[PDB]
Amino acid sequence: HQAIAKMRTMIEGFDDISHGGLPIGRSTLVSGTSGTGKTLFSIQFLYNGIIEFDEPGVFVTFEETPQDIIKNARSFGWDLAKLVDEGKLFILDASLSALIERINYAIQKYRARRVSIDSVTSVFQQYDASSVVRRELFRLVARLKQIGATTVMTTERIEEYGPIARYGVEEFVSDNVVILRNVLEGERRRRTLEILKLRGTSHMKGEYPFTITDHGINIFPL
Amino acid sequence: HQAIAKMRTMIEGFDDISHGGLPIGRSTLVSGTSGTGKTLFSIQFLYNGIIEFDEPGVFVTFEETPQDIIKNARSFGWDLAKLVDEGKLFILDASLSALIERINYAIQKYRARRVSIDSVTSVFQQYDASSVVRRELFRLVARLKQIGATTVMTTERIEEYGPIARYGVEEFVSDNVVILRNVLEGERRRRTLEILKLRGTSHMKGEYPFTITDHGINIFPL
Amino acid sequence: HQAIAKMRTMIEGFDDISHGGLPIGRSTLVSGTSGTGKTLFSIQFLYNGIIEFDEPGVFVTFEETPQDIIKNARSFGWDLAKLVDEGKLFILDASLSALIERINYAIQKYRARRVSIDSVTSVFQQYDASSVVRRELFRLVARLKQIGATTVMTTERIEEYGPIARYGVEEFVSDNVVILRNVLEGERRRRTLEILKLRGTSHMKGEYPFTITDHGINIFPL
Amino acid sequence: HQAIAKMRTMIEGFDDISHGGLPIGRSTLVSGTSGTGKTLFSIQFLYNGIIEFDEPGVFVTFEETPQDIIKNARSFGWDLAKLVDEGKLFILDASLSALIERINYAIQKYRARRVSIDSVTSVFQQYDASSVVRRELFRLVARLKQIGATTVMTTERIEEYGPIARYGVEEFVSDNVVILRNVLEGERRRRTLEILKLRGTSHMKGEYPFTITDHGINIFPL
Amino acid sequence: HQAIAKMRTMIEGFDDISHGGLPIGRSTLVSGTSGTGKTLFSIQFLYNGIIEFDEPGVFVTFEETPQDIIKNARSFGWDLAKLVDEGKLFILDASLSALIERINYAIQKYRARRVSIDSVTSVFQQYDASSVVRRELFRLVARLKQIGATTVMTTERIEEYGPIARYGVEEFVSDNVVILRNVLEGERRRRTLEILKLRGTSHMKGEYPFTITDHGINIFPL
Amino acid sequence: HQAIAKMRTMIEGFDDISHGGLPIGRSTLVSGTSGTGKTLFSIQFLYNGIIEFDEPGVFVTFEETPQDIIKNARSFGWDLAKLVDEGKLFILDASLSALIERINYAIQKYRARRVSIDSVTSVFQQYDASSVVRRELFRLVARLKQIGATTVMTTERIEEYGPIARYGVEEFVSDNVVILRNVLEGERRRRTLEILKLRGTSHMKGEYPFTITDHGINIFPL
Ligand SMILES: Nc1ncnc2c1ncn2[C@@H]1O[C@H](COP(=O)(O)OP(=O)(O)OP(=O)(O)O)[C@@H](O)[C@H]1O
Ligand SMILES: Nc1ncnc2c1ncn2[C@@H]1O[C@H](COP(=O)(O)OP(=O)(O)OP(=O)(O)O)[C@@H](O)[C@H]1O
Ligand SMILES: Nc1ncnc2c1ncn2[C@@H]1O[C@H](COP(=O)(O)OP(=O)(O)OP(=O)(O)O)[C@@H](O)[C@H]1O
Ligand SMILES: Nc1ncnc2c1ncn2[C@@H]1O[C@H](COP(=O)(O)OP(=O)(O)OP(=O)(O)O)[C@@H](O)[C@H]1O
Ligand SMILES: Nc1ncnc2c1ncn2[C@@H]1O[C@H](COP(=O)(O)OP(=O)(O)OP(=O)(O)O)[C@@H](O)[C@H]1O
Ligand SMILES: Nc1ncnc2c1ncn2[C@@H]1O[C@H](COP(=O)(O)OP(=O)(O)OP(=O)(O)O)[C@@H](O)[C@H]1O
Ligand SMILES: [Mg+2]
Ligand SMILES: [Mg+2]
Ligand SMILES: [Mg+2]
Ligand SMILES: [Mg+2]
Ligand SMILES: [Mg+2]
Ligand SMILES: [Mg+2]
Repeated sequence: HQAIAKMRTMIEGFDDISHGGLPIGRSTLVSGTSGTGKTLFSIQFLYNGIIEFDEPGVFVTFEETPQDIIKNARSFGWDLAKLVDEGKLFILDASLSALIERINYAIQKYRARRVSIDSVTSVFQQYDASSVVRRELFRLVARLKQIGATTVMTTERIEEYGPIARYGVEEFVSDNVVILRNVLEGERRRRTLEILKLRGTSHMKGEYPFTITDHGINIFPL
Repeated sequence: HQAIAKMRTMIEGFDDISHGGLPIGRSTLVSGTSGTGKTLFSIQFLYNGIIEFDEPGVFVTFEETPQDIIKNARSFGWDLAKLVDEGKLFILDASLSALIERINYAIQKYRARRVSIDSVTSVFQQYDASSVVRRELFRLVARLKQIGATTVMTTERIEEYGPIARYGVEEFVSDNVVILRNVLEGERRRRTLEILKLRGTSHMKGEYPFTITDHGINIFPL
Repeated sequence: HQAIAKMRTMIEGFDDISHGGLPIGRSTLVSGTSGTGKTLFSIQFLYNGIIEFDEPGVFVTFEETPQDIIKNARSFGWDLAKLVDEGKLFILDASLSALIERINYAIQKYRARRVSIDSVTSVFQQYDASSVVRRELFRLVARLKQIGATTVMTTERIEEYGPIARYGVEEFVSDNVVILRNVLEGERRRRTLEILKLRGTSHMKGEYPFTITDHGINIFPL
Repeated sequence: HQAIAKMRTMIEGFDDISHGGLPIGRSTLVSGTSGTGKTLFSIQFLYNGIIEFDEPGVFVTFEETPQDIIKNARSFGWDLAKLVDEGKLFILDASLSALIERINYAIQKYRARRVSIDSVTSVFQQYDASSVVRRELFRLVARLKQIGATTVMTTERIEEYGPIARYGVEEFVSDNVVILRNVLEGERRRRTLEILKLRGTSHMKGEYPFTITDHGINIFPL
Repeated sequence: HQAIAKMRTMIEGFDDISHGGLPIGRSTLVSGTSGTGKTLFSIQFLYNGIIEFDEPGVFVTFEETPQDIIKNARSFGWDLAKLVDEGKLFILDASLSALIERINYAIQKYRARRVSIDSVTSVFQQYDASSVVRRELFRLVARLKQIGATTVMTTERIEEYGPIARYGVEEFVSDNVVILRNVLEGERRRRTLEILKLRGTSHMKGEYPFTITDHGINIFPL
Repeated sequence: HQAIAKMRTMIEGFDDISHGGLPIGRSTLVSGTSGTGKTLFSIQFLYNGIIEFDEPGVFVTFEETPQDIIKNARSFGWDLAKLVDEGKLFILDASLSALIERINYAIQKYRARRVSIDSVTSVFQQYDASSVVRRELFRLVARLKQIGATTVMTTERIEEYGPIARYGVEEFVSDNVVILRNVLEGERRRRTLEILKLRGTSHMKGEYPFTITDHGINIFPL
């Protein structure tokens, strides 16, 4: 009566609203506007995995250099430089088949099953039509599932209440969709987290407030 | 005073609001946003048919592999692998004339009159103009009606309250239209099912709540 | 002080709100979203004419086969097969000059003055620009007026409260415009009928509810 | 302190809200959706002029034949056929320089200073860019002013509360702009008339109700 | 603590809300929909300057002939023909480098430092991209500032509450922006004047009502 | 637990809501509509730096000449001419690699670590696609970070509540985003300042009123 296994992301409150955490072997799409916490979410997923379960991670980035990410993480107190030196964490700088080959090579070398992709929207900006975007996204998700590494891919969206992704096709390809919203009402911004869908497993429905503190993302499972 | 015959879908509450179930020999278009339950609807239609009436089914999929669908079904407790091995269910992996020929060949081989199409939107993404989309959709619906197999085709739409399909032409070709809506109000999502039209037979008018539980879709015929 | 003659459509309540029925020799444009009753309106116009005034009719269809229309009509109790066999009704299957020639040939052969066109939108989908759409629509309307047969042409529109037709030019060519709206409010759908204009004769202003029952369209002239 | 002369249109109530009627020698743009009364306005202007001041008129039409206009006018009791036979009224059927030459020739032949243009939007549909539309409209208005005949040109607009014309450039070329609106509120339509501007003379500001009765347009100058 | 000099426009109430009038040597962009008073504003600026300070002016027009402008001005009681004959006012008929050369030649010949441009939108209609529009507008503004003549350039906008100009780039090039709005509420139109910005000097913030009377524009500095 | 250093902008109240001021070595994007205070913000940043910390600055401008900026600054009482003569301030007139080379040359020559860019939107207007805009913006930001000079780049946006930049990609490239809004409500304009994000450091959330007085921008840290 159950055939889905989940690995805990160890993010405070996210496992409660995801009913066990992120499913193992499936690629999640985390979408939100600028300043919501996509990069922080993808960094904290890998960092918590490495700290708790001793499971290494690979963080592929396109819009940032590794040093900037390390400084932003040390802002929270996470010494990612020590993890990179010890080999428990890998950071890949690519700034599509070659990217998948490099990710697979890193996964095999570091014996890591956890992947975070900071910006696939920047990669898809090169392509023109949304059909090609869907094809490339499906190819990447299929390769990630074949490898067997749980992946958190973050994409950018324009409007707080509108299409889940700018192209509008990301929501219909990824197995799991998580949405971060920075809603501006009454001249004040509020952060909300929503689990749009989880193919093959139950999850909470609605939006729940969360705060980006000095220790990382903290979701309130009200 | 009546010349329309209907086969029960055995979905809890859907037959009550459809006034006898899905008409026999006509192709339905089930449209909704991501995470509403189109794939689950198409899977449950075939599974309930096979279990109750011993009527085999063919499930043609484009955006997923058969193994993923089997795992997602086993999440509900449906052992689709046993049905596939016994021959009471067929799953087709195509990832347009060749597709119709393959569907007809499967129908003839398995002596099955029930077809589910998980994503024709992905197929239509290749075409550019909406006129070509209408032509291909009409060709597929005509072939399905000529074969005589009741079909449930699922398409993707962007906005909860907007065009029935992304191209806007699907609603005017399919004989029957069913709409699943995932409405986000008050930072909470609500699932609703609507029967937009049934060419040649009566149906309930409006939208009715439904829930995706661990046993499948359950519609409340209030 | 009057130079306009009208033939009664015999639709329950439509003659009351049209102040005498559809004008003779002019082509009406019946526009509405999917599931509103355009095809049923065009079928009932011809059927009521044949039954009451013994005036034969021609029903030209593009998106459907004659057999499907006959079955949908028999759902209401209308034995259109008997009328077709007796010659009192003709059904034309075209699935633009050749179409007009065929319609004129059918009109001359069957001595019928009543024409219904189920989908000119599908024909206009081939053309690209709205100017060509306007030119073709004007040509068809002029030919219909020259023939002298009262015509009911049905077109498709996307939004309940928006452009009268998808191209936006149909309203400015046809002499008479009738609008069927399927308004979704409070998670319930309501059917309304409106007479946008009647060139050269008075009509009621506003929208009136109507219901599609088992006997056909029934408008309430409140 | 005044250098503008006005000719009364004799339309009931329009002269009161226009403060003396339509200015002499300037071309008006009457814009409204379908079924508002543009064609009736242009016909009644010429008919009232001919009846009262014995000043002949020229009515150039593109979307209709003269016979249809004559029948629609006789619906109100206006025997335009007698006026055409007597030479007090001319009707031109053109279905851009040649059009202006023909209008000037008719004006010279019939010694008439009053012109109505039923559809310049249909003519402008041939052109692609709005700059060409503006150029052609300015050329026509300049030619009409050089001839010295008061002109009422009617154009089509899509939305009740939106751009004054479909192209959006008509309002900035014509000296005078009149807007007819058919507002649908509470499932009921209401007719309103507005004078957007009169270059060089004062006018009432706002919108006033008007009714199309069996005698013609009747505006209430509240 | 101050390095900006202003010349009074002598328009009733505009100097109060502009805190000293239009800055000397800078080009203003006056934007509004049709019928708001852009042409009247540009005419009254020059006329008041000539009458009060004996400072001649140049009025360059594109959408109108000089005679029409003279008649519209005489509607208010302004005998612009006498001023043109005396040489205290020049009217230029151009219906982009040649235009600037002609304006400079007129400025040098008539020893005038005041320029009004009635329609640069019509000139920019020839260009396709908004980048070229920005380049040409910047070139014209730079030439006007180099000449040293205070200029009032009027542009056309479509929506009452939307982009300041149709192209959306005029607001970011001109040093000073004034907006005239004709707001339609409650079936009544209200005229409002706003000073969007004044580069290098203070101004009132908000919108103030104004009326176009028989003596010209009159702003209420509430 | 902290690896981010900040240099105070000395703007009244901005350091309080930014929690220490602008981060050192990162490029900020200040976005707002016309008349909000982007140019004044970029000028005041450099001027306050030079006055307080004796840290020279470079102001690169595209839409204005240096003399106009000097006059607008002297409107506030800032004698930028004296600073330019003394060498404590440099103003660059460029009216993309050559621009970066010139900025680096100025930085090296004047031993200044502070840069303000008045209009990169005008530069990006030359490019067509938003992908090229993103690439050029990322290149410029990377070069600025490599140089090590704190930069304030100002971009233009159309709608008060809409995309952060006109292209919609600026918000996802710059490390820090500040938004100035000129909200028109009740026929009155209100100025608000918001810090959308600060990569790697905390900041206040919401919008706070600010006023452009005769001494410069003054933000109220309520
Ligand atoms: N130490 C911290 N304390 C609090 N908030 C922090 C801290 N460090 C970073 N942030 C938050 O990080 C946010 C922006 O950084 P983040 O990495 O989340 O960006 P993002 O949403 O992924 O951006 P993008 O869309 O450009 O990829 C800011 O809103 C800020 O509040
Ligand atoms: N065992 C389960 N219990 C409850 N809900 C489940 C279960 N398995 C799946 N779901 C539901 O399935 C939904 C998504 O899966 P589903 O197959 O319905 O997608 P879909 O709407 O067809 O997607 P797409 O638009 O990508 O084709 C989630 O919202 C989740 O709630
Ligand atoms: N026997 C019946 N009793 C009640 N309603 C019926 C019956 N037969 C058909 N209908 C109605 O017919 C509607 C759809 O069929 P119809 O022929 O009116 O479509 P349509 O609006 O012309 O479609 P399209 O836009 O695709 O041309 C349904 O909403 C259904 O309620
Ligand atoms: N005798 C009449 N009594 C009342 N109303 C009439 C009469 N004759 C015509 N009408 C009115 O004429 C209107 C449509 O005809 P009209 O000539 O005004 O069209 P229009 O607005 O110019 O159309 P288009 O946009 O297609 O050019 C209808 O709304 C109808 O009410
Ligand atoms: N003597 C007058 N008394 C009152 N109002 C007048 C008078 N003369 C002209 N007007 C006003 O002039 C307005 C239109 O003329 P105006 O020159 O202001 O047009 P505009 O806004 O510049 O037009 P466009 O956008 O076509 O350039 C009308 O709304 C009218 O009220
Ligand atoms: N001395 C001053 N006192 C008050 N406000 C001033 C003063 N000088 C300039 N301003 C303000 O400057 C604003 C416009 O100048 P500013 O340099 O801020 O433009 P901006 O927003 O950068 O423009 P753009 O979008 O064209 O680049 C006006 O709204 C005005 O109120
Ligand atoms: Mg980020
Ligand atoms: Mg699915
Ligand atoms: Mg139909
Ligand atoms: Mg008309
Ligand atoms: Mg004007
Ligand atoms: Mg500025």
